[PDB]
Amino acid sequence: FCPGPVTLCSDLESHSTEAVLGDALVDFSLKLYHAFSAMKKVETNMAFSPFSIASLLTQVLLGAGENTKTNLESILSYPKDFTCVHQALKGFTTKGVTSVSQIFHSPDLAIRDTFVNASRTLYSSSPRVLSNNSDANLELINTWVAKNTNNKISRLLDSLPSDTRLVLLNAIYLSAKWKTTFDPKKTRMEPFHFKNSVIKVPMMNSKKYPVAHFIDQTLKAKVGQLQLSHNLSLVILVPQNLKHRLEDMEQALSPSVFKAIMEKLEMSKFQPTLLTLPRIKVTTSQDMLSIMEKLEFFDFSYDLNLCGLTEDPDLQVSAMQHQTVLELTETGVEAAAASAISVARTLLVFEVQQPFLFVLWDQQHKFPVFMGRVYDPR
Amino acid sequence: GDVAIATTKASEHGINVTGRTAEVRVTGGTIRTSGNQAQGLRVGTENVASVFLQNLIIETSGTGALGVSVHEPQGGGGTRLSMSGTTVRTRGDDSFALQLSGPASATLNDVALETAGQQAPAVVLWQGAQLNAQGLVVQVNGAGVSAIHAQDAGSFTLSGSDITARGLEVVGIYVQEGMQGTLTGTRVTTQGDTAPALQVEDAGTHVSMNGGALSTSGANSPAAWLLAGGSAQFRDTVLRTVGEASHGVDVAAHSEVELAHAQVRADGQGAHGLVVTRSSAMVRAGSLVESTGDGAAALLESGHLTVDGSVVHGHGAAGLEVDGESNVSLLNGARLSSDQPTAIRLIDPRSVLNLDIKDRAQLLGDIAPEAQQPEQARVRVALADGGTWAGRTDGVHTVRLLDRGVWTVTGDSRVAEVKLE
Repeated sequence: FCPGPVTLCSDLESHSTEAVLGDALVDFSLKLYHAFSAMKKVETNMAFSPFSIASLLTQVLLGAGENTKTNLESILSYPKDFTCVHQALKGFTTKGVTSVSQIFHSPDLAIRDTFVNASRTLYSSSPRVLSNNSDANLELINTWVAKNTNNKISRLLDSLPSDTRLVLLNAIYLSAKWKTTFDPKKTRMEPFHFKNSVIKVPMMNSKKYPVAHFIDQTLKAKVGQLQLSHNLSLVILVPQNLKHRLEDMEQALSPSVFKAIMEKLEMSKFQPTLLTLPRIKVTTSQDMLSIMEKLEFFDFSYDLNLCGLTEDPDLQVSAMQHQTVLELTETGVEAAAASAISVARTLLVFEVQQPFLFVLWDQQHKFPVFMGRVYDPR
Repeated sequence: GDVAIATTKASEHGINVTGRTAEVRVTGGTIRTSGNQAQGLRVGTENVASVFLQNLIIETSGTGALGVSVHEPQGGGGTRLSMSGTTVRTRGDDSFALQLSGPASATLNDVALETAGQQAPAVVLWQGAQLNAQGLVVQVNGAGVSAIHAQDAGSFTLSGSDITARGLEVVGIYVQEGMQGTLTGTRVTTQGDTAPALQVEDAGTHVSMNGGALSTSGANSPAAWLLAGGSAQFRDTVLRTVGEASHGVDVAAHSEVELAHAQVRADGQGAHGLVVTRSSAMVRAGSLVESTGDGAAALLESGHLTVDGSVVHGHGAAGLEVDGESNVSLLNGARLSSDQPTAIRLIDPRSVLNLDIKDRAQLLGDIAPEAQQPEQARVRVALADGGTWAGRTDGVHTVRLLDRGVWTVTGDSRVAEVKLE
């Protein structure tokens, strides 16, 4: 037996799950963040896209067997028979962040037509087939990914293995911009505290930028929410003072904690504010294989079963890569500035002067599309 | 030269003097318009018109309505307005009692204007708009955002007036985008829910107060908040700030407060008498700073606090209580007591606290982190010409003492170094 061809579930459950899908996405994002913060170096800003990782792993699942099926199902924190998730995932796909997920394999490797057609229907793409050799195959990998992401991801994958039976691949970059243009001129050099030393870093300033701010005591943190285009919100968590180390907040962060924080935020209001924040530009390539190992998952390493995808007795992911790009600057969607007739009276002043934990959020489906942290804002 | 009443239906512009370059000198009577966006006494024009609204009631009522709101273009000097009595009362979503646009000029003596709208400030002054006011009793309410609101190079001087804002997120006196405010006799008041009594922020604006009992209440509501380079300079004020999370004086980045000979008493739950952040306060000839609450009264964080001839007091919890890279400097008898042990607490053990004491100062308290720490910390101390520490530290690094320096230690204390002279 191998899993049967998927059934397009009725539109009834198409939105009866989006809640469960969002909660599972949040849980998975927390788990994957913990894994990443493990693998990466201590004072190294990072960014990743639980949305894209989730989508690619769902692709694998749809191509998954039975035991690995269950393992990855638990890893993603999905309910059993969570079929519409596939179609459900499509609903979550937002226009503000552009993603590219793909599967490559050796031309020798055989791909079941059922999976090919089903994936083409749902994910609008099919497993690309590699060339006879590998080196030129890596060249093709890089070129395809680069030209299918508007050239944003220039050199995605380099350390490709000599032998490569199968490969997954994924890369996403944010395209939404500030819903309220920041002034360029206001950008100034200011003090940032990575450690005892205080550095002079560029930061943009807004007189009365509409922020949604409050303090969560449990984590002992200040949370500030900013607006973007395409119905997206940038949540930034900063330690209460200059003493509380960001490691402390990260470790103290728990699923229920984060969920309560996000809900209380979304119910808040965007009171004006004197806002100071450093230019965020985080790029991150990373081998998911280590992360998958550090999430109790091993099928990508051992005894991988992917009947729904192939038939090769020797099945294994040669190298699975991910890349994420985030860049935010004065390039707002529109200059929202007002005139003298205003009485705004900026209420609460907000300025980030220490490494912070930032999650980009949909708020149209309440899942964290992006997640990571910033230490060196330069 | 009108002398009598002028009522009106629900239609705007009870009395307007748009042009014809003349004067009205309305002697008295009453205007009681009630239209929507109607204004009793607009005086400006589309694109010198001195008026004198002697005692008269302008009790308009209507959405967007507003009492006399003379506004004039930038050129040709300005226009002159003069009032008296004139209990101008409005009740509208955005009704202004006095909005004064470019190059305006007004002088008031017994205005006593009231408003009850949604976001309605009492008197807003736009570009130009110099104002001289006596005996004002402006009192606001509702969910608005400010009592007198001065903006963009305006120049206002209040004498013996009182401002009593109410409603959540209401600011007593809000000055920003350049100003030269001067208050003398004012007794600005407030109700809670983030209602700073006096907010000043341009890096070009400057408020100079004199004996004005700025008083707040309710949730976090700085008595005086100096932001983005604002510059307050008090004279015998009373910044009573009895309110949860409040702050006697919050001086923010690039701001500078020249407090001098004025009581600054913060009470209630966690609240600091004076919170200086990356700014420079200077309590010259001051008279007090109390906390009496959970938090300390003199929270420095990258600030150049300079007490002088005044008592910083940790009456409730703690004294200075630095957490950051402070530059404190007491002198001329700054009795920085705490009515408790650990005068200068400091959460961060390595907070670079270049403390000081000179020529008369008394540090009558301890130093201490929030825990027990034997490590190496970035804290200094200096004394001279009579400077006298009188406490135990357990947490200092160097305690260099100059001529007349007197540490007068009291108990167990691990100190990384000393230098007697």
